[PDB]
Amino acid sequence: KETAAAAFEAQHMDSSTSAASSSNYCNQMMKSRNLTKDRCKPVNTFVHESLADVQAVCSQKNVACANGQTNCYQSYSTMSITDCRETGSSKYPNCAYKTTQANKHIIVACEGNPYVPVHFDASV
Ligand SMILES: O=c1ccn([C@@H]2O[C@H](CO)[C@@H](OP(=O)(O)O)[C@H]2O)c(=O)[nH]1
Repeated sequence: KETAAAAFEAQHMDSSTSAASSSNYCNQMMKSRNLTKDRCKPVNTFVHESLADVQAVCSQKNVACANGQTNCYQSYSTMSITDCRETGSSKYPNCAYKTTQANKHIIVACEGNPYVPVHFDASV
């Protein structure tokens, strides 16, 4: 019942911090955002930039999405991000993640009017 656009913001936006605090950042955020409520979501990326800068990517470099579609865009410059990936020992409901902070380019799929990001394809 929540729009695709709204769903992108809730899963991937984190403008409150400039970067991952500690090795426990992922464990905390995946819970806070309700991502481990019914199962352990396996993979998720959080972006530490302003909403305006992330939305502007839909006007940058056009590339192909992993599924063959052509509505994906790559950011001109690198951004501060945090990758979260579930560990091998992890079993619902005791969800655990590995936290990896870095500076990379992001790739998102865009749609609508206005044309904003609706999916997170990958980081480069
Ligand atoms: O680098 C990646 C790859 C996938 N995902 C996540 O994994 C899902 C696909 O399996 C993506 O769905 P969504 O685009 O609809 O949000 C995204 O949430 C990330 O967060 N980062």
